[PDB]
Amino acid sequence: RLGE
Amino acid sequence: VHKHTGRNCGRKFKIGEPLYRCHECGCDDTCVLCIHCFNPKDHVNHHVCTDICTEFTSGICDCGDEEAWNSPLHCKAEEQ
Ligand SMILES: [Zn+2]
Ligand SMILES: [Zn+2]
Ligand SMILES: [Zn+2]
Repeated sequence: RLGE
Repeated sequence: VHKHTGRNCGRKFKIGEPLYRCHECGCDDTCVLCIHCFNPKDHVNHHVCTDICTEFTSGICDCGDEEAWNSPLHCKAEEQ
């Protein structure tokens, strides 16, 4: 996943 | 080289690296694919957006993680  | 048969890809993105999202295929907005994994033949008439990993952004390619995708994927790195 991609986040932050 | 980028083959990950039998497991997830899990490549952690670096600053400036491109990534892929598909509106149809991703379970949510956070589901992403690296360039070595994204296969155009999986998303023929889908809505795909390319993004770039920034300083303010972090994470990993979900190719091979079935929880992340509404449809089975066919990894580009698998192709000869
Ligand atoms: Zn990948
Ligand atoms: Zn892959
Ligand atoms: Zn798709």
